[PDB]
Amino acid sequence: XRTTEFYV
Amino acid sequence: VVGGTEAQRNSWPSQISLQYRSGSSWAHTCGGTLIRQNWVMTAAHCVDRELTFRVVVGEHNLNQNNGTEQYVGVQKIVVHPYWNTDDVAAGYDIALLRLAQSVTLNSYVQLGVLPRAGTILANNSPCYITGWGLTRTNGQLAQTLQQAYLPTVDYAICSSSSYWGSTVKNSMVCAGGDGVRSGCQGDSGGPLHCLVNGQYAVHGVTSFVSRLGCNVTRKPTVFTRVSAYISWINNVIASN
Ligand SMILES: [Ca+2]
Repeated sequence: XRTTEFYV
Repeated sequence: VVGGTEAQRNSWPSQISLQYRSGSSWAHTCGGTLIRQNWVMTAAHCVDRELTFRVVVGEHNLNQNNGTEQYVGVQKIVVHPYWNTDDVAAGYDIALLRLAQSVTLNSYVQLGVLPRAGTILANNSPCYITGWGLTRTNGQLAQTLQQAYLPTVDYAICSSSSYWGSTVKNSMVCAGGDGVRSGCQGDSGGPLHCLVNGQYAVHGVTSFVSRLGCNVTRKPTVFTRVSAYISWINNVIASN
């Protein structure tokens, strides 16, 4: 996997 | 950051907040590291997008005026040419931002120091993550900059079956993993600061966590390994 942004 | 503590005003002066235009205002979306007066290093997934961005430097509290901020436009975005948004686990999660104007350096705003090309940390090396992201899984953003102690976990252990497996590559750093502290949403793009030969340098760009949650036992936070990209970084700065 889950990237740290919203929601990548 | 889960499990973190408030940072002092002046201890990580290369941290930036990357913000996007959002209705009538600006919202924090990612971190980054100031690496040149007019260059910012962040994650490629942070810029994956057709948003308008600004960068804020000298920032401590997102929602209150500090004495110290500078707000600057983004004039060019250079993603890694091999970045593939349908495959985060391939690597290449790194991007450079050219700023619209150069910032003024001071005790609140300083260049982050980069590692030498190729440098790999020992297991359990002393490192800190910083950022304004979520303070629990599914929670809310921190208003103040947080830090957490996240010691590294080497490639051999991280790519093991009980940890990340083949999801992680040699071009990434793992750190943390204790179930307690973590990067989390809103921290990606930001630095991992590691102590080497008495100085902190920026060894990681925060990229991904577990689909299960941020702080999950032995799924350390995963970072792009900056020292894999030093030629690329230098070549971009030199050509544009
Ligand atoms: Ca602000």
